[PDB]
Amino acid sequence: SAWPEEKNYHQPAILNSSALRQIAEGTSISEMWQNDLQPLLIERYPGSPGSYAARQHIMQRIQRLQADWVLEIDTFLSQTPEGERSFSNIISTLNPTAKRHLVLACHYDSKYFSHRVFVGATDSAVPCAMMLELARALDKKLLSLKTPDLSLQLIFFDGEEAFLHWSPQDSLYGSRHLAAKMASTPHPPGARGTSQLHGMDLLVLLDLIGAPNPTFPNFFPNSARWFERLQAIEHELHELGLLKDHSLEGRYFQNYSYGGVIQDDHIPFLRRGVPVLHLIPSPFPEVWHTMDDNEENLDESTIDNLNKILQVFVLEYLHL
Repeated sequence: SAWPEEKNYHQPAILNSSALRQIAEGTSISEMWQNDLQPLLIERYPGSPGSYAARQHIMQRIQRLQADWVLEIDTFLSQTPEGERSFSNIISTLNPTAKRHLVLACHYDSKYFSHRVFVGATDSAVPCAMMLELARALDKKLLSLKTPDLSLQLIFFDGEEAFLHWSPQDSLYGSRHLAAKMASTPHPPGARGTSQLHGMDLLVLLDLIGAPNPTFPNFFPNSARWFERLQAIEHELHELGLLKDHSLEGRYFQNYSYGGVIQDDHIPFLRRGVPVLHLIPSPFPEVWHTMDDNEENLDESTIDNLNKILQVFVLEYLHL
């Protein structure tokens, strides 16, 4: 039937001032930092001990929550410039059999560099922490989903980074795999025509977050009305005095276009028709692909602000 089009007419349920205050109070940037971010600041390129530890960390942090998250590990083999490697996407789903999910994603691998070590704080340890912080902060509300046909999913992609220099064949290992897999998988089971890709309302991909004064442009016409929601949320939170070290002149969400094409985990989803809201700034952080992409260079207030915005957005999307 026509359920794959419901995404196109889906509206937010907009939060009042007293609700926005409650969400602002319910996230803890220091707990994220201590409990979510710090354990991820390790070398975690595919097959390294760090990759296994990051993966166990993300799963433990998720399982400890009340909401009925279902984890799945999507593990596969691929040739690389270094020889064959194993890769493990982490998918964490509420209500797997619901036709529709809002999808938040990042990558949890770190790009390999020869020796100081590269731990890619903004790239993408912070995105990971933010997702885990969202799950934690919204737990009580997300628990209410264990009872339209729409829920939430988190994807932590492996193998986003090139091993050598970026090419079509050396990058996006995990996202190219999972997109192809979802494209061939009936959803709901027993349905004709419709895939798991049909079920993805919107893919919200966080990447390179945590540098000061980020500017996210409005990359895609087909997510522009959700981008406008992010601008609105930032604007109301500011006016309500719920953001820190934030100016309307220095706002994160700015309605301008972007000139090129960014390659990232959304690419295999976008080319098959999935709507993408790509929360990657332009320019990239100053420390991009640098040993200085580290904890010290992160802006805690900025990240805390983005947490508030993203959490409101997600509640508003899911009607919670």
